[PDB]
Amino acid sequence: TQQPIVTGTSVISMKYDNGVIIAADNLGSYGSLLRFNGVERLIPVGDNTVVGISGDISDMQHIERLLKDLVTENAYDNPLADAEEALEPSYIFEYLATVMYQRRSKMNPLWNAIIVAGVQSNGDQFLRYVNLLGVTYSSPTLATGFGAHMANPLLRKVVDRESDIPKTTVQVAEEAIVNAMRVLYYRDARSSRNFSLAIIDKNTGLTFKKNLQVENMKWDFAKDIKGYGTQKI
Amino acid sequence: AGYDRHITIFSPEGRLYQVEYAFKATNQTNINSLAVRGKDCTVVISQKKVPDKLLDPTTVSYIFCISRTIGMVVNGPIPDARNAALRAKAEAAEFRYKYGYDMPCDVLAKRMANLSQIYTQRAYMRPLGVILTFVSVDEELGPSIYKTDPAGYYVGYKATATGPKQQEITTNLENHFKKSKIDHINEESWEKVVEFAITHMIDALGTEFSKNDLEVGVATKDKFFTLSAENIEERLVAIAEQD
Repeated sequence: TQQPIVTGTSVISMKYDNGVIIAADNLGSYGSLLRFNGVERLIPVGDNTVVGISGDISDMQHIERLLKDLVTENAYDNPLADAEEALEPSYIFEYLATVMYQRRSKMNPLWNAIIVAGVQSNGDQFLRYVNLLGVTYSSPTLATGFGAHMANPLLRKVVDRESDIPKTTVQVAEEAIVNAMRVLYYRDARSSRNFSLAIIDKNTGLTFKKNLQVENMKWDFAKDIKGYGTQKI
Repeated sequence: AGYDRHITIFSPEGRLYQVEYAFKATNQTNINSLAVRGKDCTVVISQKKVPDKLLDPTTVSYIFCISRTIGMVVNGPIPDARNAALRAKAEAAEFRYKYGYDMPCDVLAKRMANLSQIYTQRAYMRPLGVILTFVSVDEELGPSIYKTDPAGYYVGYKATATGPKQQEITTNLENHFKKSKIDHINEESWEKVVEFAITHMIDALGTEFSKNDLEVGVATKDKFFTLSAENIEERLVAIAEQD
């Protein structure tokens, strides 16, 4: 039982041919106040896995702390906790998804919408979403919320379907990401211009990026718009 | 029966005498006036007659600035004068308010034209004994001259005069226009257009005018307006220079 209070903006992601790409802003939002640009909503876990999270930060804060434990736990009694007995984007997701649904089903949800950015141990892009309803789904692209509305189209316009992915480089998508980032940073009050991005690649592994600032916005023509209407001056 | 003259009802001839008599009230003020579309502008000149000292003469105009763009000259009694401009005043902002762009001049005319036809048809309504000429430089139509009658009848004009001596200037300009062959006075400075006019007003009226003699106004692009006695004086001076 909860409501958003300290709130993270939308999270967007998609998997490309060689891996996955994900970005979320550095902002986090308390009401109309955009309260903290010190909010990293993209959470790396190991190389193969990064986690986007939206909604409650304290939840997310709570959540994230739970995650290291998994590692430290997966560490325990595990020589290969680094090796194949390392954690897997699938697992972590799988682990997590259980929680939310329960938490939901407990009528004590965790307030967040969450994508697990991963590229599997076999190098398979792990891109799969989980909500605070605990309903999950996976898809070539995962954007959340405001992004899910605008960015998924962009990234579904990037990859219409699965076959698109093996055709989909990092940068091609990556570009659209930052583009979508701008796009989102265009049309959202909550969207932040500064943001962060991560890329798990089947090869380079995790590629994470910081303080990425939305650019390439056309604010020019606005000057050309006078009043809302028939006002001519 | 004979009331047919007292009231608006078709005479045995299908005629409206009050109308015909409203026509009397038109020059009953005995002010001669003109409307000339310059090339750029439209210019309107009229007799400013100051019979009394006790007057504040400044207060005396039958040329009325209807809108931003539109002014109008009235030929007729100042009560009825003061009325229609008011009436006109509404439609503009109204039209503008409703239509998002200012009322075109003739629209007002056509509008105001509708009005008397009502009273024409509306017995207890009396039509008004003012003749009205609307002018502006219309965003669409540029310089514009629309005169309306007590009868709700109206038309566009290459230019016009109005008053008791209207015909004279009418001839004059008709002469000058059949001469000049173009609908408008071709001058870029409305000054000249004014100076042209004041000439041809002085001309056909055979009447020299002081600056207190003239009700003078200019419809210009986006702004109808008038002049002080000094632009008039300037016209008095300027026109004294051509001659």
